[PDB]
Amino acid sequence: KGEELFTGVVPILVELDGDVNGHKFSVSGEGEGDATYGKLTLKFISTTGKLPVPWPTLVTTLVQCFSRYPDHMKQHDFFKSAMPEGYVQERTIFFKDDGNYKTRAEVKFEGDTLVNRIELKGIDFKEDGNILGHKLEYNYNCHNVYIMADKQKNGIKVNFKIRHNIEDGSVQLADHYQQNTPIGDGPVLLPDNHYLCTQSALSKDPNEKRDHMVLLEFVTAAGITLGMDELYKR
Ligand SMILES: [Ca+2]
Repeated sequence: KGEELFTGVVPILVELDGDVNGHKFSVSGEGEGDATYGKLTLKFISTTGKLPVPWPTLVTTLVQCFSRYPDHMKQHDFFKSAMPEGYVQERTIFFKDDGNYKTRAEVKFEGDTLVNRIELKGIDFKEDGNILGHKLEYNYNCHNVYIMADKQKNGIKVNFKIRHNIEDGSVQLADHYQQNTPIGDGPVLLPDNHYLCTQSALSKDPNEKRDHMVLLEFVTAAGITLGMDELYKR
């Protein structure tokens, strides 16, 4: 029944409170999502100062309920099934040869708006590493987000790696260890193993004079085989 909430365009609000090596910051975001296309469009602004980490490192932290699940995979969409009461999404993110983020978020409907509220804490970053040295290019790659059921927690375990392009031509890897658990007592869908295929585009708004990020994302689920009846259907 949660998926019925996503048949059209849904407004989104994102609120992040962060602390990285003691640098405190907050981010606010707004836009909309259209799960029929797996599409998200959002604008984020840094409320206080220049963001103390590079914008691309926050993309994953800043609503996988907007992924497009093809028809034959609808029974494996945990994210929508938990709505409207929502889910808790927690991550540890390990930046290779650098620090880590730990995040806890609640994703739920607040009226007709899908809201992602996050607390982020980062530690052990190197003052002249790629993160605190702001050596990441302002762009974003395509990824595979691997999802498995976690029966003990009535939720999911999610693991993937992000590749951040570095201005010297190298790559900064960020390994993501994620878990999601429903907030409500209602039944959820616990999926077979599968993955999301992602693509994100980062851009800027010349009229926005605050430090900011404009994001366009498309995400489709995959990794569950079509049955022969579906493959050969007329
Ligand atoms: Ca910069």
